[PDB]
Amino acid sequence: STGSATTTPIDSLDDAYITPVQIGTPAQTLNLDFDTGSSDLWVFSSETTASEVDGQTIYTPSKSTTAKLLSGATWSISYGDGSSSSGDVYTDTVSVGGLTVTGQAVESAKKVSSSFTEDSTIDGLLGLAFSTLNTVSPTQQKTFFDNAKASLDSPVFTADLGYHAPGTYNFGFIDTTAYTGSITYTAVSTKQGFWEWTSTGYAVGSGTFKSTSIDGIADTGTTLLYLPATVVSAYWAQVSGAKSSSSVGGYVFPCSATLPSFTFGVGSARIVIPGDYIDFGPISTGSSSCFGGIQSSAGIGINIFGDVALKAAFVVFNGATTPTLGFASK
Amino acid sequence: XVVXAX
Repeated sequence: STGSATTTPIDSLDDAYITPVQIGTPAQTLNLDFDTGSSDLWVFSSETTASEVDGQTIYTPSKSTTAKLLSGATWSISYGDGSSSSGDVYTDTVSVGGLTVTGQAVESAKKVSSSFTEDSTIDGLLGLAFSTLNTVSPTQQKTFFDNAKASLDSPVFTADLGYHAPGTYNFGFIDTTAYTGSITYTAVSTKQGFWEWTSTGYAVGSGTFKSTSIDGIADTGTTLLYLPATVVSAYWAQVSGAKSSSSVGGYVFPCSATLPSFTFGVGSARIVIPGDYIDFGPISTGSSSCFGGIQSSAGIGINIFGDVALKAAFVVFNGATTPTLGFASK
Repeated sequence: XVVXAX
């Protein structure tokens, strides 16, 4: 089997991407944030505290003939930006782009933090990290990908995110028309539950490539590219007027600037992020200070190849017995 | 930005 679903930016900045997912019988379609940096499929639901729902589409398990309470199971998750959610658990039939898993754990939110309430476009998350990160207790649950894997033609999914444009998540096959050149595969450590890999270096604009190992995670659920302070300083030093602002929370630059590209290494190959992908627009409405798409990982504890990096590439999440990551230009 | 399970 295979599946193929279109993923769409939630706003004009590509702050996140939503993909329609069918849950239950008859189908209830929710727009979920596919997140290779977490392992819980959770949804706004008929159980979410009413004051914490503001325009989201909700899953109502009582209207699904295939929903079953996962008795006694609860979940609770905290994210890197300080947001969080928690609740109870059902199992139900879940379909993504034509690919169906029966008995998938669907984590129903009873509580969500303010940032989730305030984003009416995201109805929940679909976790695609390793199932060892799943927060369901007392019986840990598997991701949609792990449950689908044995049925897939090939044990893979791919992320082809667009820049201010739709893109595609495919399950079970590699669309050879979706990328240029060849796919460069690189080793993955699963020890922290993430798609954790090591980039081979970077270049700023037309500068000479610096060979240096940069461990990080491939995270479709993170907006920006978070890298060591040395790398990020070298990038922003090339932009007139750029500076790090503690009041804003990162590097800002004059909105009048044209940004240099940023290249990252994957083995001996190179992925080029165009400068425009690094522009996240005014820090506040009408400001002439713009927020940068490359930021320091210093506050985080881990480097994150988020959407800014991933949307420049066709990315293969290879869930074979030894997992690997593939990157191709596109 | 958002940063998804730290």
